[PDB]
Amino acid sequence: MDDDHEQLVEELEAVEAIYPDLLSKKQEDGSIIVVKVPQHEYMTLQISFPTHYPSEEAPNVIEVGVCTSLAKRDLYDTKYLQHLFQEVMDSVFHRGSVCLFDFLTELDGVLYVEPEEETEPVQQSDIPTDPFEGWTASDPITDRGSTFMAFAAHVTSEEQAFAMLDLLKTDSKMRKANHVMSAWRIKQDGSAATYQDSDDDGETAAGSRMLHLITIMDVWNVIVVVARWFGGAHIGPDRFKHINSTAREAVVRAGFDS
Repeated sequence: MDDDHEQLVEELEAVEAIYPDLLSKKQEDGSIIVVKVPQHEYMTLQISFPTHYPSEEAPNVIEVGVCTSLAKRDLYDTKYLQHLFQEVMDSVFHRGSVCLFDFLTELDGVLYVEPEEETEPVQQSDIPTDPFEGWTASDPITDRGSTFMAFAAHVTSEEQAFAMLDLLKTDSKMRKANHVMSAWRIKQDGSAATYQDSDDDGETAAGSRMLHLITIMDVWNVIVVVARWFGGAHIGPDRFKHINSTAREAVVRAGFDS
């Protein structure tokens, strides 16, 4: 009777994070959902969320459905699976867990079907999503097959910019791209001690262009590095647009739009 929705809506976004396509919500936010066996089966679980949701008690297993042939249709029925489903909820009925995480455990054993006993996730990605020291980078964008990306960093006098950019350019992870371009700029807020130098390592046409680019963009005292990578066809629909919004915040934040 306090933040029951927040935790509820959070488990939704959490199960989403773990398994998107696998879960299907009948209702907009929580209330009623249909999850399908994590093995990507065909037996879908119809579950509702009563006024006494996880916090109060637990969700409500309303029904189960399954796409089956005449091979194992005699072994289990929908109402039958519903019975064991319920006895499993009994587990996720008095735990600090909401349901989804703990109940899959029992289902994992009772439903059987065990392929292997190991885990292999996907952690291979060129596109940077992790933070950097001194550096604030978060703008990877997508193009046909290619990937675009930029790293911004607020800086002080020339030593700072020189070192952090030196290092970054000679860094083997940034070294992995097709062509990288960089631009640094230092302008005294209200003084004359300014240090500026050009670049052209990757593509030379981008060197002076990027320089005047940061000039016309109304921005100083901050550095930016752009890199081009090759990936899949479009890498992912959620890659460019969604990160664009996030990236937009970073670039602006690091002092690109003050």
